[PDB]
Amino acid sequence: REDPQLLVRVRGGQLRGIRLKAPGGPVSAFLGIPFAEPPVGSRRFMPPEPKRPWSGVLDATTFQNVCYQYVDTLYPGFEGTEMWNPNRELSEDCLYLNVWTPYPRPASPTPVLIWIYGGGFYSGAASLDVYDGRFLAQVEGAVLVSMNYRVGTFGFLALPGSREAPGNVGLLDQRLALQWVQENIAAFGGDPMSVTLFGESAGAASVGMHILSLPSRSLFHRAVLQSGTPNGPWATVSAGEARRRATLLARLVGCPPGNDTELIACLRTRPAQDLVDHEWHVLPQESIFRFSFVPVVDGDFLSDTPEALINTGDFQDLQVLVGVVKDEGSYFLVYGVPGFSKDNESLISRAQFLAGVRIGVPQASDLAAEAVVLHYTDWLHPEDPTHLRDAMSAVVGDHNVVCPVAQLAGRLAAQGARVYAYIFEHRASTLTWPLWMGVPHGYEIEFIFGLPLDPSLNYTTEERIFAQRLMKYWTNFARTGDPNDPRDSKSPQWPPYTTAAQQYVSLNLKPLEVRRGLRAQTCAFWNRFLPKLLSAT
Amino acid sequence: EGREDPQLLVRVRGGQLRGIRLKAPGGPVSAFLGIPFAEPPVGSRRFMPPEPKRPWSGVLDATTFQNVCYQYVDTLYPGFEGTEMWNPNRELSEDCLYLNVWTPYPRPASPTPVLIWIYGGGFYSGAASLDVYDGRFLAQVEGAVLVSMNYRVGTFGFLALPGSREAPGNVGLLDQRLALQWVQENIAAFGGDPMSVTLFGESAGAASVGMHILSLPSRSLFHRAVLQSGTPNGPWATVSAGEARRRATLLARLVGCPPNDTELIACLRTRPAQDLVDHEWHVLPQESIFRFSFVPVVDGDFLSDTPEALINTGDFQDLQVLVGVVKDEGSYFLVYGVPGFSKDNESLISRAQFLAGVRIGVPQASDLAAEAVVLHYTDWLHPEDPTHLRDAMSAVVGDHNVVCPVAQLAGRLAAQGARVYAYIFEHRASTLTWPLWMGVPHGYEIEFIFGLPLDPSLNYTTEERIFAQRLMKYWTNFARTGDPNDPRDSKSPQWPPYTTAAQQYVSLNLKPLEVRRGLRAQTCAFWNRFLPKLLSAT
Ligand SMILES: Nc1ccc2c(c1)c(-c1ccccc1)[n+](CCCCCc1cn(CCNc3c4c(nc5ccccc35)CCCC4)nn1)c1cc(N)ccc21
Ligand SMILES: Nc1ccc2c(c1)c(-c1ccccc1)[n+](CCCCCc1cn(CCNc3c4c(nc5ccccc35)CCCC4)nn1)c1cc(N)ccc21
Ligand SMILES: *[C@@H]1O[C@H](CO[C@@H]2O[C@@H](C)[C@@H](O)[C@@H](O)[C@@H]2O)[C@@H](O[C@@H]2O[C@H](CO)[C@@H](O)[C@H](O)[C@H]2NC(C)=O)[C@H](O)[C@H]1NC(C)=O
Ligand SMILES: *[C@@H]1O[C@H](CO[C@@H]2O[C@@H](C)[C@@H](O)[C@@H](O)[C@@H]2O)[C@@H](O)[C@H](O)[C@H]1NC(C)=O
Ligand SMILES: *[C@@H]1O[C@H](CO)[C@@H](O)[C@H](O)[C@H]1NC(C)=O
Ligand SMILES: *[C@@H]1O[C@H](CO)[C@@H](O)[C@H](O)[C@H]1NC(C)=O
Repeated sequence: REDPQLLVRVRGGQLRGIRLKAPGGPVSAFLGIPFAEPPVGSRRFMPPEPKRPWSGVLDATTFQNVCYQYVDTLYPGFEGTEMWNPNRELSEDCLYLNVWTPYPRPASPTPVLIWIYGGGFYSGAASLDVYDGRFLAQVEGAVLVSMNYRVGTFGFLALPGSREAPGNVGLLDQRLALQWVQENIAAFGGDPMSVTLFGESAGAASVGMHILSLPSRSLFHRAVLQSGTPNGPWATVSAGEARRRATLLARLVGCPPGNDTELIACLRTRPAQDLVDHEWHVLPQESIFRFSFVPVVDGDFLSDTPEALINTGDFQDLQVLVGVVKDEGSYFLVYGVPGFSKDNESLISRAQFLAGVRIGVPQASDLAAEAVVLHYTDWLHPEDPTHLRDAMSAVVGDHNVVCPVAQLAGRLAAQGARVYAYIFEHRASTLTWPLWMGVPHGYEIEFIFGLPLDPSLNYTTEERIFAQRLMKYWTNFARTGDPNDPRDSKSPQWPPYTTAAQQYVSLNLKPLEVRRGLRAQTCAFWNRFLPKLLSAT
Repeated sequence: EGREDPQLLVRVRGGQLRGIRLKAPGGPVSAFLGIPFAEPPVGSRRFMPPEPKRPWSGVLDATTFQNVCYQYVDTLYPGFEGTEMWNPNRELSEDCLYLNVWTPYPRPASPTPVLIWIYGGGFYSGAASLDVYDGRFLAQVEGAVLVSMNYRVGTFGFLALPGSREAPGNVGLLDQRLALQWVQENIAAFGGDPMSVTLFGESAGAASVGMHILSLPSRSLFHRAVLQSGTPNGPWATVSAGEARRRATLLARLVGCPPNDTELIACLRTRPAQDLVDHEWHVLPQESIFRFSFVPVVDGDFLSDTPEALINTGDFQDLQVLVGVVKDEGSYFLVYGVPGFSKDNESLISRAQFLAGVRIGVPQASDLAAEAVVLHYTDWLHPEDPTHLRDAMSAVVGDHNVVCPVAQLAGRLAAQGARVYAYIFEHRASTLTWPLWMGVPHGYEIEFIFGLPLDPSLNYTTEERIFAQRLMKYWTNFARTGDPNDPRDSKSPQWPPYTTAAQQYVSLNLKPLEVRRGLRAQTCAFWNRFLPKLLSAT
């Protein structure tokens, strides 16, 4: 006997899902659905091709392979690093998606939530414990979709203008999963006419790039950008910079033994790990929060720079939820700034702070880095190691996340979008990173996905109530484009972010608190002053 | 003699003097007003260093104030007390090198600490005869010997053709140095202690005090110093030899003198004093506020290097300094040249009027530097709010010109061995006629330090009279000991020395002393550390 709730016919054929246990009851999971032809051999660096139909019933009960990527070995065996690392076999044959739906399958078309993972476009997988759609599906009755997209050289190595390596193919893999949803989600009880994209870090940048690319705009209705944006210093590169890095890596892998075709063909003959081995050696400077192969401003997927597109685009019929964590740049420091460690309090000297600023803002001139140091120094306690340590974290998170987010929020708002902004300030009771790291980058995700609801994970009762609140904000947003509950009449209400009032809310254990101005003075420094300083260079 | 008051007859190196017995609220004071300290700097002596006054015969009458040095008379708000109080109160003349002395009546039996006042007025104006500089209260109430002198201002005191013999520049500073030498020689005749001389001044007067700190020949003439809302460093207190040469040459052209220096200077000497005054303001390089045409020059003589170089490298080990600012240093300057500003309206300005004003307020700033200023002083929550824009314009002028040069000075002096005490004067006189938006303007602490509230006829409050008394004690305890704290009083909040480590200063208001940390620390790091690096690279 077969469970009819576990049998779905999609355009490509039949699938068999698995009944999964969530705290409050069962869910139907369809894991490892292929959405594209495996991008192997001659297909490496090429745009994805739709998956060909299959015979019989395809087993969709387990997560599929994780896209070929670099594996972090900074703190081996440490939960804090390991949780972000591949949890399935690495393979170039990784173009699969996952679907979680209520059990039984909803009777009416249900709003769809599509998750796009982060990991600096060099890493990530939709199989990670913190991306588990189980809770959202069970508790909120949502149809949750997550896909794997190619990362690193495989997803973003580009020789701009070539046919064989046009770049942005990882973004195309995501666009193909979005098309798959339009064509097949109704078979799972999902509403193709109510699709919300959500992502964190590189995932949030990806969401933004789908907002700014016209062929993606017909595939979703609302968007959520958690601690990431399409604009900013790390999310994109120029055609020139991508060409430079691709040519250098090819040179590094003894490739060619000339023409775009010749070079790409020889890169295709190379074992996956050979490309990963040299991936990090193509960065122009010693840096942090910089990734070798990221989306390219090609004049195709991205018709112009995200900055140009956000300044001139029409976002009238768009709803966006944007926000940041309390300590965006804290973890980045243990990956390359001398004096920083997870194992000590990381109390730094002034000299170490100045050195760290050159690493944190690698594009900055001597004058620009001096402007940064002078702005982030506490002139009452300018040598205080704690202030210097926290100022170093603030430099990295403001430059890379907070102020690009502030910039996106403002431009979207001014150009017709309905924007809701937040600051996530709750540190998980379960967190293993030091106290000095505060609420690091990515540690709100487990709360949005509702992991505290699993009693085995040992979160507090308040954290379980808080996770439930977040799941409601996110799904009310997916449902209506407003994170506020239409039933709840004693709130306080989450107001839209506007250029005039600059209103955002604090997300913590306490009830919603409304704040105005997202690091307004400091972001005027990054967004208004620093460009004028580098434009007169 | 024989029938005169024997307490009013004193001999100085120059000859005999007759003073006057004045009434102070608490009792009488001796006053010796209009004592000549130099040969009248007229004719061929115009632009020349002062010469010591030759001895006179008979009893020189020292019962009235003497002539005010030739200067521009402010006609912005005619008949208005707010402007008029700063204006000459005696006849204008180039024969103005006179000093005043106030002592207790009867004269002290033992050597008394001396306080020497140096007036402000952007080195273009001022007089030691102004009501707010009245030494009678300090003399009566604190038993102090108070001296104030006239020094040449404008072209007469500071027009220089650097390197020339006929117009070397800084002669107004030399007039001040000559009055300090006069005190060393003659103050003991009035009961004053030449071995305990404290200089005090406000605005250009405070800058003058600082220049005496930085000029070795003045250092032997005083022991302690008070710099109220002014410093030798900063954008307005000095000019380069090049800039002074440019302005003197242009002024000569504007009055009919065609440029060799001897010929030029000789011609300038043939010109009516009023003709120079009528063209004084036309030599400024840009439309500006808080900029004065003829100020001290970096000559490599009086000033061996720039005040900035001198404060960064000097040894101040055996020096005690009292420094401070008022709450609204730049507020009044805006009604003298920033469009949208008036004493008669609330001065609520637009963003465009703020951007325009920043260019007038920071005239030496490039487009990028002016942009850095605007971005720093804008409230990005309410960037178009007229009240914030108005107050930000005042803060730009006050911080650039006073607060941050003062902060720079306090830090450098402290790091280089000086004993520094810093303050913020936040009390607005109940009697003030300037609008409320101006807050505590530049120079409105003076009347409190001099103890004018003690005169009941001036209609100050009882709290203001108690407050004036507190200030007079801080200042005179500082003059006496180099510490503004009373050794008799105990908590009685202590005024701590300002240090690089703790950056401690006090609030001077009607409430008891409150200790604060950092003098506009973030903002002054912008002006003192960042902006120079922006103009050194662009
Ligand atoms: N082997 C080798 C050789 C040379 C270099 C490098 C590696 C690396 C490097 C890249 C990744 C991990 C470790 C090291 N960097 C890059 C260093 C910058 C930091 C990159 C980085 C590393 N990670 C970790 C990813 N995992 C996490 C993720 C998230 N949160 C987290 C919170 C805590 C800890 C880890 C988290 C949320 C989003 C998902 C990823 N995120 N960004 C270089 C920079 C140069 N200029 C030169 C040479 C190298
Ligand atoms: N006739 C004419 C022609 C051309 C110009 C000017 C005048 C003037 C000008 C100077 C003084 C008064 C009125 C106008 N400036 C303005 C520059 C300086 C004005 C700033 C100033 C004015 N005052 C008044 C002096 N008295 C005061 C003093 C103090 N506080 C005060 C508080 C309120 C009112 C007056 C105060 C502190 C102590 C000393 C003097 N002190 N500083 C120009 C700037 C240009 N760029 C170009 C041309 C001119
Ligand atoms: C904080 O730690 C860093 C890293 O040191 C490592 O982690 C420590 C907790 C401990 O296990 C050390 O032995 C490890 O080396 C310190 O910086 C390094 O210090 C070592 C000497 O101990 C030196 O050889 C390395 O070059 C340094 N590396 C870097 C990146 O700076 C740092 O000094 C520690 N800070 C404090 C406040 O103690
Ligand atoms: C304030 O005043 C400025 C100067 O205008 C003059 O003074 C005012 C008080 C009137 O008497 C007027 O007739 C004079 O011309 C103006 O430039 C400025 O715009 C005014 N600001 C406001 C907010 O009213
Ligand atoms: C939760 O706590 C219990 C009891 O201490 C422990 O046995 C269990 O392993 C913990 N679970 C996790 C996920 O750490
Ligand atoms: C003091 O007050 C009286 C009474 O109102 C008034 O006539 C006099 O002119 C005032 N004097 C001053 C200096 O304000």
